[PDB]
Amino acid sequence: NKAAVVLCMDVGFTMSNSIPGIESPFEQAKKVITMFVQRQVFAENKDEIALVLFGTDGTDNPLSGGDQYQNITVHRHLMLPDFDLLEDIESKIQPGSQQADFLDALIVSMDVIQHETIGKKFEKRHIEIFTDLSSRFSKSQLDIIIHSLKKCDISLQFFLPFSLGGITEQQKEGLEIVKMVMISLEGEDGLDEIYSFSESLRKLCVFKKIERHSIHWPCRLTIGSNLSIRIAAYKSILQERVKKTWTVVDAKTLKKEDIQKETVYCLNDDDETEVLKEDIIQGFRYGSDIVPFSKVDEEQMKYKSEGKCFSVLGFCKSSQVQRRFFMGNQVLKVFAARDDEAAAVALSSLIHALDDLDMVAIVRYAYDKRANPQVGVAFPHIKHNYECLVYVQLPFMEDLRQYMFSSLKNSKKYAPTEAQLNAVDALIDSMSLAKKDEKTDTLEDLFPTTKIPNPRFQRLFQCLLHRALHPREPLPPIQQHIWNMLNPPAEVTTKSQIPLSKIKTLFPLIEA
Amino acid sequence: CPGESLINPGFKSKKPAGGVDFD
DNA sequence: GACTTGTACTGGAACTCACGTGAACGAATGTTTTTAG
Repeated sequence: NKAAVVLCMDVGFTMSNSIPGIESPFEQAKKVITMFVQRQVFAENKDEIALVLFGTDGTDNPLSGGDQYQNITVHRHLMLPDFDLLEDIESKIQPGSQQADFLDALIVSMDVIQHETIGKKFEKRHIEIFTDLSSRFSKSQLDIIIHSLKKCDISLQFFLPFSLGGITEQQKEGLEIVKMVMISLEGEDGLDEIYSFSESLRKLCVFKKIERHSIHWPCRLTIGSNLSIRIAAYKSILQERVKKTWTVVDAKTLKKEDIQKETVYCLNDDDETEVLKEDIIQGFRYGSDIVPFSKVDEEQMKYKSEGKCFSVLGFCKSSQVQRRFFMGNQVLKVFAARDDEAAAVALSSLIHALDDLDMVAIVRYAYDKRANPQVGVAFPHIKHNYECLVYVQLPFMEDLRQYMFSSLKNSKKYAPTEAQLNAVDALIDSMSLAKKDEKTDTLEDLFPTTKIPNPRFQRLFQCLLHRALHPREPLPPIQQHIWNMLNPPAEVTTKSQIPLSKIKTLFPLIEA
Repeated sequence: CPGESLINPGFKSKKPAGGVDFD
């Protein structure tokens, strides 16, 4: 569940001295650190992060010894991230003028992550090194370091100014040693685990998505009164809402306890009398009158059912169920009961039969006793890795609207000409968002909308962070990358420039 | 117009719901 | 010119429909901590 992350960073002089255009690695590492801190702060995953620096003038480590383990500092211990850490990163950290051996820094990181982890459970442990590998060092304690990392099961990561992994020989030696360390720890797959500052910034510029864990819903899929298969249902797709809501506070003291909310009731008399809650009964409207209907009477007459029912009313061809009739605000995914082989076999048989016959199951679904029953459609979904049923609600008789719309093909005044059709065809061809893979295998989606984070939460977190760090300044404008991700690639517009002009020429649109 | 409800003019009459009728 | 009666126009309010926010309640299910033997 929780994770402990010891962020170890370089503050040596070699970082400051660099070409101004190159954006010397100190600033890029600082930006990466800050972005990671914001992502962790605004995503409350209950993760612990500590900060270690090497190459600084001061010395504060649990282990000192002699000349070794010097010029290192442990600025932050294992504790939850907070805005104080962001403020400290922004200004309290400045470049130094000394050098240090990053192997000793790794030793100190191991020491802190092993000493401050007692008393807490951590399913994961990480150590990120931020260095340019431009400091002289000696390799004499690598085997013990690898053994300790293997025994403690602690992952490693490296972030360097260059993507490869024009450089000096010392940088090349650093590359060789880090590559050997990565290979020994994991192997071939570990080679790609050496990121660059620019690439990491490309991935850390977006706040983490709102992640919620669905709770399994057990039930029994029933076909008649003799066949029953144990099943578990999860919520696959639903509209996501902010976990936290705004709190009303008084303008001056800024406290929630100094404001109260309550409701009262009155009559139509001029005196504006008041009545108590218990003296109020619910009623309904029947035409031009009001029919009293007490809550107790409603419960007595209420439609009573038996909860937790997943019954197969029948089987119907897939063509008879249209996507436009889907109801509800959720999609359910039904698997076999966990650790149940017979249920898995039965569900697999049903799914395969439905897929082979091209059929879907019209079923009755009720969440619990006090949940209104629903009629829905369950259809198969077979994939190499997994197979399961997909349930989506269906409409009742009252939910269908009978609206009449005039025909467009039979119209004599709204019939497009051949040139207009050709222009529209050219526009559609130019603005295609799917490209064939050299007309060989399949299609590729140029603008996949399922991988775009919701801009609403991004904007909310951006504004909250800006207010936290700058209490006085107003809110900023929307970030450019949000607009970039909310728009298609520029190639589409470049291709569509001319067809749009042709359509404008051919179609006389006038605003009335 | 064919299939027009007498009770509510302008709305096509809705067939009564028969439920499930096995073939 | 001032008042009274009658007709016509019309811009806004009321009402209905639909969606979104925030809260309470029951209800459940699972998970963590405390106490008894």
